[PDB]
Amino acid sequence: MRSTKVIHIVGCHAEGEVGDVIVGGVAPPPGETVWEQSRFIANDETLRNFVLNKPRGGVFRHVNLLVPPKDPRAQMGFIIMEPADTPPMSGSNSICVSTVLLDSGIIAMQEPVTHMVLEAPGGIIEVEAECRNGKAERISVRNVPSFADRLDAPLDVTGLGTIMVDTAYGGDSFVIVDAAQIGEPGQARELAEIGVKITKAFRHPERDWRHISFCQITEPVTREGDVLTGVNTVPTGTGCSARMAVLHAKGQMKAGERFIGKSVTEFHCRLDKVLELGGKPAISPIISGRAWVTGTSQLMLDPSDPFPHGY
Amino acid sequence: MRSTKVIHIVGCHAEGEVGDVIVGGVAPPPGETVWEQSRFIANDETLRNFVLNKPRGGVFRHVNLLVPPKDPRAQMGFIIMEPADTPPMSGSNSICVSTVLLDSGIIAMQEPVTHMVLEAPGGIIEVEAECRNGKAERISVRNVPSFADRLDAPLDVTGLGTIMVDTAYGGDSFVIVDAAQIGEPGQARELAEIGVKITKAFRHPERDWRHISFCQITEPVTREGDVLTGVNTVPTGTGCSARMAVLHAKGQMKAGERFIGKSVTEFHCRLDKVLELGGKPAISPIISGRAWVTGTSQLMLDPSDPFPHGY
Repeated sequence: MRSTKVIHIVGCHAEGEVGDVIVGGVAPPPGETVWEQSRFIANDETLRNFVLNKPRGGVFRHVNLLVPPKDPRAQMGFIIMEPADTPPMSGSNSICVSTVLLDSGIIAMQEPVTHMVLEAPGGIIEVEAECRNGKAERISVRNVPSFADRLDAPLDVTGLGTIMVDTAYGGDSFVIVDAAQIGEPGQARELAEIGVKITKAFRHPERDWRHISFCQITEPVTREGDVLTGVNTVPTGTGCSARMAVLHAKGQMKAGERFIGKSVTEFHCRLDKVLELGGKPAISPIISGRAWVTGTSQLMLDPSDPFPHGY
Repeated sequence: MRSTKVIHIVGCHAEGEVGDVIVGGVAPPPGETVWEQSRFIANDETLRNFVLNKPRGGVFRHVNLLVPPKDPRAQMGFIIMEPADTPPMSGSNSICVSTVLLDSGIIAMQEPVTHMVLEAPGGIIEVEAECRNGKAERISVRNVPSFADRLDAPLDVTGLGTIMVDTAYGGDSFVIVDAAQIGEPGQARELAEIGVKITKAFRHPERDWRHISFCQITEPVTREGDVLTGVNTVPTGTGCSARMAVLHAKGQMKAGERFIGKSVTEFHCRLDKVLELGGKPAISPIISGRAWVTGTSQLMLDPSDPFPHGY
């Protein structure tokens, strides 16, 4: 057998969502900052198609790439590569990357707790690992500053009638819409989404992010004390960080309140504090979850293989 | 099974000398420069013992670690880890690292030739790969500036009698001595070295290096035109650049002349140019050799294993 390249990946999933990590074989992308590097990865597409697409990885698969830190205070940097795009920050993946680091030995595992400082495309992230018996049990990450752009704003949907929605950002751009004003959601999702880029034009005060990536159809959230449980659906991960930003923009969640995202295993998260971002209110999310490694692999490519990018 | 860490290595030998390369699992050592990083690797010892020592790697094994470049003009940096020490530059290994990069796909392979700029502990190195049919056939590296410290200097050897020797540096510190003034060698080797560290006390005008690493016993060299063929024993690659430096400090070799080192697969060399360094003359070695990849591996370490550093 012959290959034109070899990447070594350590498989890892967090509460179900796959978040494979590339530990070697791939040179750090060009760019002076991590942000730009992720961009390159998104434009080039060569790397994401090789690992994401088949016959190497079925649909709905994630794979994160470790890159040399570009920020003084950061032990390691990485880029999230979702089957759809390369977001500036992902919850489910910032969890896998945190886990692989510890379970693979790249970072020194301190018990019963170990503190890391990773650097995603969107910005630096604090991480608190709960390691026990040589294994990161639970990972708690301080996501980047999240916020809600528009709130209760009309939306001319060519679908049917007019409904009000809210746009937020908790690692990625979302457009939250109560399934009430909706009455297959996949179809109506693609619709409500595109419409938002048109009528509402999103903007991030610290990154060249200029669009609404997805739409999540939510349902009324219940309260059990300080723990709000919501059965929202586009997956989860950065989904909640965004919703909490809105939930906090409507007085439905105060600082110090823990939000529990639906069980895609229930993704935990808490509103650590409130911060002012780009002349606007923002929350400091605390996503937390459990990730297990699934193995290791070395992907290759035969030069005569008709699917160099994969079908 | 359980492990406390995982390093992914791609096996590679150059003309026989093993030069395995670590592509992932290992975080870049602490230090503002590559030089200092290699040092750390040498002091810490934790990494070199894990990979070099058994039961993971028999004696006489080399393993190079790829590290994020610290020099603007360098696609990749690495540290050489020899079973004895961590030299500032190694020929046989600068060849394997060059090869792995291309054959593993870390670097874009251009045919029929591809130019890289690697960064070893001692300094930047130009590399010219002869790639054909998706495989680096031959690797030509422009070693760091080599030179000869002392020439024909007395040496009080407690062994027997007094002999004259010469000290040089071509990636590492050596003390060349004609087997004529010797009349086994391995035993009287480390013996003549200590003497050099005493009577001749080495110094490199750019690196912390200040001692004689090894000793090579040589005999007269033959000539067949412009190609000098000679026998040497001490580590033949980095030994050449040291030799030529002396052969050049004695008139026994001129710029543009090729030097073929004994086949310990004869390691080729050429004295590209003559430059100045630290106030004294020096040569610009051009090592050449062929390398292949032996495969890939992921080393591990059970916590209950009584040999964490290997015996």
